[PDB]
Amino acid sequence: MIASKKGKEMLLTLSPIYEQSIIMQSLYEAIGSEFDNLELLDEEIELQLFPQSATWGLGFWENRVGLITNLDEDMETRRRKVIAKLQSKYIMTPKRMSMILQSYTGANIKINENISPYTFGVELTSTQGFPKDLEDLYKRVNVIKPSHLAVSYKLVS
Amino acid sequence: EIPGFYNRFKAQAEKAAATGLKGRLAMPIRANWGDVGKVVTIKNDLRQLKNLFGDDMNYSAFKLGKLALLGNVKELLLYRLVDGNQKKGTLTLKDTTENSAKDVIKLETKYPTARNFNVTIKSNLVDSDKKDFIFFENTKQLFSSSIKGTIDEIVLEINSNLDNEYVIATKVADSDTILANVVNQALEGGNDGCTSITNESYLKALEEFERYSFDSFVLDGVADEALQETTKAWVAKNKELGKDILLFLGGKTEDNIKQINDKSKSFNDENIVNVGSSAYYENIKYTPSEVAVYIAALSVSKGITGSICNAKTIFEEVEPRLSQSEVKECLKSGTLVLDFDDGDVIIVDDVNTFKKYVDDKNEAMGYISNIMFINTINKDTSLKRKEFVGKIFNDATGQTTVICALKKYFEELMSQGIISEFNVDIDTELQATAKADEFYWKWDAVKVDVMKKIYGTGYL
Amino acid sequence: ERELPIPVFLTEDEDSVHERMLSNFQDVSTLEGDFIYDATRPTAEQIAELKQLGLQNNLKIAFPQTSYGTYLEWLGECKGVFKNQPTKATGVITFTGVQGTIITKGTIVTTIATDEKQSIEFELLETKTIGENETVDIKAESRIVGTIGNVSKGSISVLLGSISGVKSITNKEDFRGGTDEDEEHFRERVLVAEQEDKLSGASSDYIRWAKEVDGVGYAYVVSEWAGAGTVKVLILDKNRKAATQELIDKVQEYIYPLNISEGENRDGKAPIGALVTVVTPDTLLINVKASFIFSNGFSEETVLNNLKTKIDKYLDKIDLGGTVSYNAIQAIVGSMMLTDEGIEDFSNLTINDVKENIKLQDQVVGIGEIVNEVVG
Amino acid sequence: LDLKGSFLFDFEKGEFVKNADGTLKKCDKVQAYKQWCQKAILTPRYKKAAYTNIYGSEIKDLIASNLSQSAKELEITRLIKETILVHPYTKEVGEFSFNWLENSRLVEYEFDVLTIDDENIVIDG
Repeated sequence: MIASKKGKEMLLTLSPIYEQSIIMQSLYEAIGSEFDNLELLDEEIELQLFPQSATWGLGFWENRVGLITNLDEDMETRRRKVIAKLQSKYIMTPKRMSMILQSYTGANIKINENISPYTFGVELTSTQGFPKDLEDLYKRVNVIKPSHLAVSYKLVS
Repeated sequence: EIPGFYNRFKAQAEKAAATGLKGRLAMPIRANWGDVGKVVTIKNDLRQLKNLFGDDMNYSAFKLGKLALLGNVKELLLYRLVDGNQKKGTLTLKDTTENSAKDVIKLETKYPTARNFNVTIKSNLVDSDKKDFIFFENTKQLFSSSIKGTIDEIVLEINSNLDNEYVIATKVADSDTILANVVNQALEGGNDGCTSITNESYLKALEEFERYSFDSFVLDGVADEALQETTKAWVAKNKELGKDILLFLGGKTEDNIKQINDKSKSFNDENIVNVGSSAYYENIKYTPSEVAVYIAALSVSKGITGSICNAKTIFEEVEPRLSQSEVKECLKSGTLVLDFDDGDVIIVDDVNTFKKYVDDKNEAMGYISNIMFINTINKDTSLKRKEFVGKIFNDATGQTTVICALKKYFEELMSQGIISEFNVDIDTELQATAKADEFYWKWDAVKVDVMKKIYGTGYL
Repeated sequence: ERELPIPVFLTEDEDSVHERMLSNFQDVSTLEGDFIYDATRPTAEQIAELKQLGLQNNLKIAFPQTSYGTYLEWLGECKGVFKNQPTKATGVITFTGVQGTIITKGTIVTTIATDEKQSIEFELLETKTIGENETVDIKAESRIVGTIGNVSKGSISVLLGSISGVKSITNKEDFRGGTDEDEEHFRERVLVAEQEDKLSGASSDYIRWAKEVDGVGYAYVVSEWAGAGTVKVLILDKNRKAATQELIDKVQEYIYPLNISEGENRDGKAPIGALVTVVTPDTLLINVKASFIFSNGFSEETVLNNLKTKIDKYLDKIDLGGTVSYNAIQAIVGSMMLTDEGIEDFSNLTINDVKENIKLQDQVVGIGEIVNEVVG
Repeated sequence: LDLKGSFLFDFEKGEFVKNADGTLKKCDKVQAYKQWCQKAILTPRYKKAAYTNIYGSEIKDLIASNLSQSAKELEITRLIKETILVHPYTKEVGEFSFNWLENSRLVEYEFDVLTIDDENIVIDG
């Protein structure tokens, strides 16, 4: 008997003589397997059209936004980098900057709006902690901040 | 079956075309297959003949039966003539687990024969606890089935499935394990009994045919003079018993026109017919005796209304081809001759062997249709007789009732257009001395003949 | 098959012939059914029938463009072309039965004949005994040539006779030895064999013959590489790579068969006395050695594989006897540095421990092994 | 016209008949036509989505209908005739016969006539 769902549907779409026909049953089992694979591929393609669920299309998204494509890196890290790169095209208001940095790091952030004349503070909060290396966050902050402003940081668990 | 719509397809040849046919014929056939020593009736179905007597053209059974069926006979009364030494194909199959290989099952053909029926048993690939029981006729598969290993179920299954019209199983002994695997084991020991048929054996077929009733009888494609004389005497004896049997014969293959005419003149009974020309069909030559089967079949199928004066026969070629002088000589001699006319083999003039006398109204007796007409009337009259002999009071009222029945039967004949005039009345001469057990009457009728020749005269 | 033009005479009408016959009569009536018509019309009809059938058939079989059967075979024999003959299907049949049973050569076993299908006859090529083991295998061949036969695995099940003790006869695997030639294909073969010249087996002729075989991209010839009129055939595949052994054997058989038996002679393109051998150049492997230093978080294996792919792509451009540019390979390595594709730094860049452009000689070049030195 | 053949399908077994070589048993034009006729008769109309409205019959739907015996005979004749006649090879279908053997369980016959069954006039000027 046919195992594929689409194979069974396609067989039933034909005349009813093929109840006992092993030959046609196997043929439409193969065809239904092909169509099941195509449907799964279509769903996967639907995933690739976005940066959040890019999956192996995250390489395409990184090539689009100019980020360095590196497969060995974590997929979530690549997603965060792509989102932060995409969101950098508008005014650096505290809301936009805070959400950009939060998307890049993945940890909660509150921009302090530091009291000093030309500095802005950034405070991080992660329930799971942080690694010992977070230099690329500072690199992106320096690249993204207004030129005339300085920056200070603190991190919280 | 479940309620619903079901459908099948069949060839137009397989239509029940047997409806509307006429006439009865008899034959002592040599057969490789079927019942031995008994008469059997076929309703003009080629498949029925194939099942009952096989499809071996070498044997006279299928050959002459096919020719008879092509003649459109309503019913064919076939008798399997046999030489003796009769045997059925048989085989014994044995058990595996017993180291002595105990015999547990005996198989046998349904009827005596000599065909190469074989059996092949192999281990069932799906399950070793079962096995496949395939039965063969020569290299051709004929039936397959898988059965439980117990002996009784094996025998029952072999005797159960639809396609076992050829072989029947029988248990010799019981056992727990399946039969041994074997391939194409012939059912040896059988015999069709067709080898070297004796001259005397035809008499058994004749005596068995006596109890039955039929319009005509034809020999099994054999031109032995002794058999022809014996059948002549037998038909004469049956005529004395009130059974009017029409005989058809054909001269030997090597007989020339002179020998055929001499044979036809030697016996000139109106109930005998001689075929004077061989024929060909399906690229196979047919001797005059073999052609007599088809001639008898056509004559019987035509019945009363029709005739074979110029019937276009199924045959394709004839030998010898006769000139008009030779045709006249043969027809004057009482010989029935097929003639080739523009790609069609056509019988000429419907004659029988009775041509010596023709000393006025006996002229009409020389043609087969008239004799069939007379014999059919005699048979119907005898059938009406046997309902009343010693069973109705022999008074004036009963005699009048019998006369009315006969007159109404002849009126039914009138409705067919067979007869132009008829009269049936009391036989006053014989009625002066008749008694209870029998009554006497007289009749005469004018049969309408089939148009045979045309004479034209163009006044210019 | 080309349509045959026919002369007007051979396609004359019967009525035209009869009219030509009757033109000379002017005193006697020539009406249909008249005695003159009786004498003349069958002659005209027979003339038309013969002229339309027999002569046109003769014209058809005259030329190879329209001939057929034995006629086309003879016209092929005119220019020495034979149509491929059929072969009997061959294989092995398994037998099982009593050990004492003996099976002889020439035994006939067939398939299962049915109403739909007839039995295919096969014959055993060997004599064997079941004495050692209950199962034996016997080689067999079909008694009928052609693609008929070549049956499936378990098709063979019927024995025409009956052999004592045999329990089961089953073919184990499908037969493959059967083969039929098409008339039109043979006609095309006859019409293809019409080359006028360039048949001497010079360097150009051998190059053309090598190119005719599919899969051969480029071909080169060495005259008397081993003396005695020997010929080498150096061949490159379609992608300039070393030709495979199967392709080498194909070209060898095409130009110079080596499997000729005692009762056979070479049918290859090589003329008599020209000894020919097919060769392929050696594939140099360029192993790269350098003290690679990779970027932050980059996988060394992935970066080195990408560099391997790039260098292989470059090396594919190089042909037989080309020059491997070491200075170009330096920039192939450094392109990833320019694009920041993982490689942070490198040093001691060498190709097989060489720092100069290597010249190929009777060699093609392919990618070797990319090795990081990791110098202490 | 240039009709073509097909492969046999033993409706008794519901499987394609295949030679010993493993290839399906090819059949002639008329054999494929008969196979198609049986399949079309067995195929209900409007219900198997792989086909157009032309293909199939409606014999099964007629069983639940309330029409009388003779009305059902006429409906069967119409349905079989319409279903068969779509094929170009068909010339005429008719000579329908019916036999209500049991009280309400029927057996019916029909004849199909091919384009090759036509009779041709013999004449030329």
